[PDB]
Amino acid sequence: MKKELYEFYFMPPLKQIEFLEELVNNPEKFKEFFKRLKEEPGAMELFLRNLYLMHPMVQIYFLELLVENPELFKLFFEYLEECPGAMEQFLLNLYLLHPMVQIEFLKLLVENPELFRLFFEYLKRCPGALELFKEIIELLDPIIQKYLKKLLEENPELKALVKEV
Amino acid sequence: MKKELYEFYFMPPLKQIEFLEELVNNPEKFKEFFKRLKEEPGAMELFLRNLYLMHPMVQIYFLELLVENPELFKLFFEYLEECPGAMEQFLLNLYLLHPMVQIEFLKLLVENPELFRLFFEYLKRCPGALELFKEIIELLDPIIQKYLKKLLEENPELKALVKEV
Amino acid sequence: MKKELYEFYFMPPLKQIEFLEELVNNPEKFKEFFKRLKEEPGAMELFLRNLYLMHPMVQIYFLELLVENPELFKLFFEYLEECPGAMEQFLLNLYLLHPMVQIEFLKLLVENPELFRLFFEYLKRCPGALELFKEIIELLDPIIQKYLKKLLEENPELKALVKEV
Amino acid sequence: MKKELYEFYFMPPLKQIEFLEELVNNPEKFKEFFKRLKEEPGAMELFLRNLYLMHPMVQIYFLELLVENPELFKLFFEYLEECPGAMEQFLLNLYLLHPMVQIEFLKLLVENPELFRLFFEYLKRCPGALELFKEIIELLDPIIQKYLKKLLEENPELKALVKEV
Repeated sequence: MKKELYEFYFMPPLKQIEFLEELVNNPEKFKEFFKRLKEEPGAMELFLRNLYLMHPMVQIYFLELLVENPELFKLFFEYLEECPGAMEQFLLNLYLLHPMVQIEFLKLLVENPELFRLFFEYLKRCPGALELFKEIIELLDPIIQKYLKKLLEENPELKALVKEV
Repeated sequence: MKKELYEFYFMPPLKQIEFLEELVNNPEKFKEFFKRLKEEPGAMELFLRNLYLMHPMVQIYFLELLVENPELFKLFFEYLEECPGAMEQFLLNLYLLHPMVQIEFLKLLVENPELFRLFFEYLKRCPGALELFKEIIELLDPIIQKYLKKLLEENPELKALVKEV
Repeated sequence: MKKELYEFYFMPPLKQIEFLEELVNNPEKFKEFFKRLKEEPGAMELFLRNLYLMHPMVQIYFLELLVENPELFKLFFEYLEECPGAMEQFLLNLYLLHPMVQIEFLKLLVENPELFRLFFEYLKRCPGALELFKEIIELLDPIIQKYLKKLLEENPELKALVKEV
Repeated sequence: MKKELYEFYFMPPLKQIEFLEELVNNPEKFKEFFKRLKEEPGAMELFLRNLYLMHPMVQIYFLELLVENPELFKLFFEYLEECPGAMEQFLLNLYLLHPMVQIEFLKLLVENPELFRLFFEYLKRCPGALELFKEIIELLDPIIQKYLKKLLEENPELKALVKEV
């Protein structure tokens, strides 16, 4: 186990892009790889620790593969919702992503409103995350905060979800 | 199409300098390469994402090519005048350039006053944007701001342009 | 002598992890390597300067070896305690670690209470260093300060131990 | 000429360390190399622009050669004092050096008080400038400012030397 997740993380980015472009295009390999990450104790938090430390373009290429293959995004965020603490590990890496990555994540959700709402329901069903999530937004810089407001109200129903919390 | 721009972006910097140098040394290749970026849906925002995430020295070498080869700078900021989200996307990635890169970009424009004024007109001829440009001065470190001030005061005309708004 | 520590620092990170994964799995090599670093004049400062500048995953992985091999963690902070000024250089690089590394370091100590208290003793034992540790903990992002309190409060004894100082 | 400084800057760090460890051990090569940088129009500001963007350990290893070969440090701060902008191109990169590098630079001068005095006089002999040095130390982290004050207290003569301006 452990040597695989470091071997992956220390490949050159082109090989990691190729590895993920194989994996999340084949549901039969995706499903069982996330079984491997939960069969070894805590190993899903070692895969996510390695993930958030990647070159930021590989992180956006990964979220671009999931959001555009949404038959696997709802399942992926079911693993991190079922496993306690992993949702808090997500947000406390999301706050630290270099801001182009936060912008591309935000675009990818507001441009696919089903996958925004489904993600936003998991922040209720993993308990107590919303006060931290509101604080993440509140600690962003004034440029990103202004731009996210101007971007979000391109769909005022998602503005209402953001007001409902 | 898109995998070419990833392949390009993941090359070692010397290959990208060599590619961008051979590209903009040939106006007949420059024009059509941007037609390829503009005809594929949305793809120019994916090339520009890959640009702002480059090694900082390749970003200055690229601007150092255009401004000192300016018969292609006049065309380049025409493409970003055409596409209404792209000028917003430029400034809100400019603010996230390294302070040494912002300093060198400002030197590069103020030392070529025609190409300063042309860029400054595009901020008015594109919708909105100009209040982002002002705040993206005002949000910088006090040392950077004093330096960029003591730089621009060399030209009372370019001082008049920035102070007219 | 000095060339070994630069050659090591400039190897690709997999070779460094291989080198450390051998070294602190062999106590007969561990004690010899650190004796060479204490004996050559100032070389223990040059190994630690090269350590805090590493790729953040090699830094996490190194602490992940020591804390789980505590028969060597005991010795390691004995060497720094027997080299006055090194405990200053420790904290004054810890404050500059990437937040994901500080978070994992804290996690590794509170999940191994003996090795938290052992570390905490040397903050008294190196003359007056404790005040710099308290001050550094006050100088972190406000959501990370609350996250470290929420994490530490999982053990009320160690929660008491940081409050009784 | 100009392409040499990019070919150099894009070599792997071991080659740059080798190239510099050859150069500032041979005064006959050192004076010639900087004469080329002085003669080609603006090229010394292109070398310094490439220098301050280096991997931070190469920046320290370079100053660690000069200060310990001070018979070449005296000449080096003729060049950067003679071009009237170049001293500002030091300080407006020095404020942007990573904090561990600024600490190791400061330590390296405080351990050689005559080379500290030599550098400090060149700030006054280059036009104006000294108020930027006072501002730079006032803008560092509170931990760094406190630590540099306690580090400089190791030499009361240099405490007087920084107080007398």
